[PDB]
Amino acid sequence: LIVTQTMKGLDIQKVAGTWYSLAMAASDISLLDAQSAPLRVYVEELKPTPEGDLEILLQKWENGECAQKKIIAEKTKIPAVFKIDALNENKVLVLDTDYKKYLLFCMENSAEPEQSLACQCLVRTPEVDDEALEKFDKALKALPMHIRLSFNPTQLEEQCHI
Ligand SMILES: CCCCCCCCCCCCC(=O)O
Repeated sequence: LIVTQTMKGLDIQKVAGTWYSLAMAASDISLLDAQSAPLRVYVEELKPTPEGDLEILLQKWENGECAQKKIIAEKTKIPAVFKIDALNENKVLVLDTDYKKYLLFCMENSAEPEQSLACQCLVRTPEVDDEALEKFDKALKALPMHIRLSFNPTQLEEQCHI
């Protein structure tokens, strides 16, 4: 348990649709440094299921090309927290959203012990939302982040933010 900011009263159905990964930050440089870095992922679309699971469409750079991926984040007993099925358990936490402009989320490694953490500022449009980025930075000020990336509008409209 490293992230202790969650969205109270989250309605997961309302996060459906298009998003842009405006900014990303990680606990370890190596998680985001290279274009093929493991957590360098660009969100395309969130697709909540009727049962309240979260299907994620995203792009990731793999083997000299921008590849599409579909991920399922299963719900928990906590509305703001989901689990991605992988070799080691990976929790997704929604920190904060207004549904209509921005959503802040982190994903963390369950046990390391120190553990890895990547967070993103998502926005609905290919625009630099300074207010959303302020909420992102304020949310991260406590967290032990060592790399931060942000994208311009031109980049946001390209596959893998080229
Ligand atoms: C509420 C928004 C949640 C978005 C979560 C995105 C999770 C991405 C997980 C990375 C997996 C890496 C891979 O496909 O190789």
